[PDB]
Amino acid sequence: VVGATDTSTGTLDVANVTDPSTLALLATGAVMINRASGQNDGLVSRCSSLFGQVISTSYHWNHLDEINQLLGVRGANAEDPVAVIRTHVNRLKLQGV
Amino acid sequence: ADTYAATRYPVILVHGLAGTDKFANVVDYWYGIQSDLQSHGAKVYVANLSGFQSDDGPNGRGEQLLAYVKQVLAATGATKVNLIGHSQGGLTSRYVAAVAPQLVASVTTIGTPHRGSEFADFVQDVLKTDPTGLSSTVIAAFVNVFGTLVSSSHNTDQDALAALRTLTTAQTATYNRNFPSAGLGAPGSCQTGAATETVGGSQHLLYSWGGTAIQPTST
Ligand SMILES: [Ca+2]
Repeated sequence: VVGATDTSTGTLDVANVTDPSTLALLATGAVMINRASGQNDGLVSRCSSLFGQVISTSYHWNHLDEINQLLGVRGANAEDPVAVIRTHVNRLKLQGV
Repeated sequence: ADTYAATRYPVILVHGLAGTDKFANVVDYWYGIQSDLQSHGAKVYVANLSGFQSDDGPNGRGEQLLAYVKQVLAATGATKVNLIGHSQGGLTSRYVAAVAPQLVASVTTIGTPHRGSEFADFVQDVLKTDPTGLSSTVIAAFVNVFGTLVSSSHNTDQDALAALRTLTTAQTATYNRNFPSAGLGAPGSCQTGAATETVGGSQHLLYSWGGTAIQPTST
């Protein structure tokens, strides 16, 4: 793809094969970058995602990685989304909700 | 099992990318997450807003989510819920927090286009010339991914395109004017807003995160 790169994947990453959304979201994310979005997840820019207390925007994830998708496949550099959501539910618990 | 994720109030997971046909199967959208949270003591409820398009309006996803929240509350005896939404689900969760602030304890958004999506905008532009949008390889690959994420349909092309209409910069602009939130920073600042908000006599904890795998390169 022109004008963008996917930092979620390492060299010869199997996620580029087994999960078609990896390369598809790099292509949609490049279209976004040509439309002044800046860094993004393939569908949503970092700027557009910001709301309330931002835990992080540095995860090396595309839009479907966020929901541990397709069928839990993620690039070699992607953080574990199941653990990230779990941590947040404990965060809510410790905040009294 | 343990109580690591045992919140005071029920957790509602709110999907965003969905089909146009009510009651589709949404059990695997949050892949492997419901069973994980349940093993850690959470009371997890997965909303199903398939078949509803926009968030606002009498028959939008917002009123449907609100009705689901009141159902979870009447059943459990709980007074509030924690809303966690992905993509459009974050906008749907904001609707419920605005129209029924007393029922919400927190709003967390994951990959939500609060200010819109430039890909949704691109597709809107392309459709003026190619109304099917399939002449574009980038659009066709997205359509195919969408189809794989949701339950089977004869009309994946149509549904995938429909999923982006609510997410344009223009649509979300109107939404933000109609449903303001202290959680949002000022327009054009690329900064977040406040960590909490007082709406009725209710305090809401506000949170978000996003992914930045796709970075701009000079070549
Ligand atoms: Ca993936």
